[PDB]
Amino acid sequence: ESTYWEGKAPPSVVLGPFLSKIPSGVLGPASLVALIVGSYCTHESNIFNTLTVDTIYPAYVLGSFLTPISWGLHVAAWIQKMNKA
Amino acid sequence: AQSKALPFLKAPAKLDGSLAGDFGFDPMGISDQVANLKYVRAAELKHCRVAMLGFLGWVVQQYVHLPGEIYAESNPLKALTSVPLLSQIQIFLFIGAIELATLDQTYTADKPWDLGFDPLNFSKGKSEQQMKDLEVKELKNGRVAMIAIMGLIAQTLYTGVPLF
Amino acid sequence: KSKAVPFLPRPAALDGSVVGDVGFDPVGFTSWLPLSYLQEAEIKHCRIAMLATLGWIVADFVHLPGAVHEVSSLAAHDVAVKSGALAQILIWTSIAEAISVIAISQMLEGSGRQPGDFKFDPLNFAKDEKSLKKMQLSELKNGRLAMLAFSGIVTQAALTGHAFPY
Ligand code: CLA
Ligand SMILES: C/C(C=C=C1C(C)(C)C[C@H](O)C[C@@]1(C)O)=C/C=C/C(C)=C/C=C/C=C(C)/C=C/C=C(/C=C/[C@@]12O[C@]1(C)C[C@@H](O)CC2(C)C)CO
Ligand SMILES: CC(/C=C/C=C(C)/C=C/[C@@]12O[C@]1(C)C[C@@H](O)CC2(C)C)=C\C=C\C=C(C)\C=C\C=C(C)\C=C\[C@@]12O[C@]1(C)C[C@@H](O)CC2(C)C
Ligand SMILES: CC(/C=C/C=C(C)/C=C/[C@@]12O[C@]1(C)C[C@@H](O)CC2(C)C)=C\C=C\C=C(C)\C=C\C=C(C)\C=C\[C@@]12O[C@]1(C)C[C@@H](O)CC2(C)C
Ligand SMILES: CC(/C=C/C=C(C)/C=C/[C@@]12O[C@]1(C)C[C@@H](O)CC2(C)C)=C\C=C\C=C(C)\C=C\C=C(C)\C=C\[C@@]12O[C@]1(C)C[C@@H](O)CC2(C)C
Repeated sequence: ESTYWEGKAPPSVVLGPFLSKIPSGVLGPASLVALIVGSYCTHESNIFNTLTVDTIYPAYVLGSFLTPISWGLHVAAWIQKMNKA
Repeated sequence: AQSKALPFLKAPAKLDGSLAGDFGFDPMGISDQVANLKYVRAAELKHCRVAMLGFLGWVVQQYVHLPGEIYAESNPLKALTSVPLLSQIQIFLFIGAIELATLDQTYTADKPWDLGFDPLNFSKGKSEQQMKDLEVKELKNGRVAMIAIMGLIAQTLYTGVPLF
Repeated sequence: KSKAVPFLPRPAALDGSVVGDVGFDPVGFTSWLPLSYLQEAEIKHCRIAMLATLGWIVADFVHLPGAVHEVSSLAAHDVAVKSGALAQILIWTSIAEAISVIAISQMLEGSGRQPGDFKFDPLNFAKDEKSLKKMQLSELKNGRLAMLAFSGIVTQAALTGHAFPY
């Protein structure tokens, strides 16, 4: 326990007992891939092609949800990297 | 493990031994919030008795009716509206008169379901094992009736056929 | 060090389990999740796939106690969700799975429930530990084979239209 921290990086326990054991070399590339996929899904559902009732595409929607997620994945990747993991 | 109904789960702490009909069936752990099992057992037994009477009335009204015309409706849910409000208010007042004294009784007593109702003295002379067996019979039959009366209500509301 | 993959080292979380531990985890999923949860998921997939493979094969051969059951287990899904059978099976499956959450949560927390154990042996096909371990290994091998077989069955029966050969 003791999620409180004062050093350079928080302890790996703040990532939960599922991300605490992911190597940073896995989280990092996974975070970048998720960010790219989410940005592309957002730019394909909107921006590049205007949205319409007949075109919603749960893949692009679910995808776009990987952009907010990506943020968390690379934050966890940095936390793991600084904690020698 | 300790549940007989769900042989894999362990029952909650308050489900043990006494209070016949205890088969360890409380997966959601509702018993963990109630201070005791007295009130919930009283409510379960009241539901069991009301459901037994409801199933019996459902079947009898399906087959037997009073001589008057106002009681000639075969569908119980349709008879709920066809029967004059006088009969229903009389039934409700009788139930409330029975219910107020038991309202004083239930929230404080050790056996709130024990209303002292035994006009035929079916329990006088019975041993403890026989009494517990009778309680188990009552609880079983009541649970089955509850399921059955809810099924009858649902099938009448969904198909209009009050029986079968 | 691994028994299944001689090149890669033995997985850290796989030492011995009567479920058929041959040390096959190249991606190290056992490090991610508790081994017990993965075992429960694998056994659930095994049983579902075995039932589904048997049902697909049988329902294409002899399944017509009525009119709406005159389908070829490929158009059966839509026809029988329209009929209402799949709704009932889903209701009971949902009840069983909702109970299974507590079973999975009672393990991973304490208790003694082995993964995939529901104490369902009404006919007592398994008697002692040796029979239990042997038949657990047999069940998991059959379930993996059934997973792959059902995958093949659906992929082939969607890549073409045919009977049992697919
Ligand atoms: C009014 C209904 C009612 C009530 C109050 C109780 C109350 C009780 N039962 Mg019980 N039971 C009922 C109906 C009810 N039962 C029915 C219908 C069955 C047959 C399946 C059973 C079968 C049963 C067994 C096998 C056991 C109990 C036990 C218990 C006791 C401990 C559990 C507890 O605290 O739960 C309190 C319960 C409630 C507060 C009810 C909450 C309402 C939920 C949310 C139901 C939601 C609807 C449901 C999912 C579907 C109904 C629709 C339709 C399909 C029927 C307690 C006295 C255990 C016991 O003897 O312990 C002493 C025990 O082993 N019951
Ligand atoms: C009356 C009727 C139909 C009809 C008729 C007549 C009157 C007869 C004749 C007329 O001519 C026509 C007609 C229509 O009227 C009968 C219908 C048939 C029935 C009643 C059979 C039901 C089938 C059961 C199935 C298919 C269940 C599948 C099992 C699963 C289990 C899932 C699990 O994942 C869970 C949840 C936990 C896991 O751990 C492991 C397992 C156990 C594998 C689903 O995966
Ligand atoms: C089924 C039922 C309750 C079921 C509750 C269940 C299963 C709960 C189970 C659990 O909580 C436990 C146990 C433990 C938890 O950890 C897990 C769950 C699973 C959550 C009550 C039925 C209750 C059924 C009742 C009360 C029946 C009442 C009958 C009445 C009101 C009379 C009606 C009539 O008068 C009219 C209206 C018109 C007349 O014509 C006809 C008649 C029939 C005469
Ligand atoms: C009535 C009953 C018991 C009544 C007992 C009474 C009043 C006893 C009272 C007394 O002992 C006391 C209290 C004290 C004693 O000193 C005095 C007396 C007076 C002697 C049990 C019913 C118990 C009733 C039960 C168990 C009913 C089960 C019903 C089922 C299964 C029905 C299923 C179906 O209805 C569906 C669901 C759908 C339909 O379409 C198809 C079918 C199949 C018809
Ligand atoms: C259903 C099944 C086993 C079911 C056993 C059950 C329910 C037993 C239950 C019980 O024991 C318990 C649990 C407890 C006991 O106390 C009580 C009972 C109730 C008795 C195995 C299926 C097992 C199913 C298997 C193994 C599937 C095999 C398929 C293979 C091998 C491949 C086939 C193909 O290659 C061809 C032939 C041609 C290609 O075109 C197509 C493909 C599909 C590719």
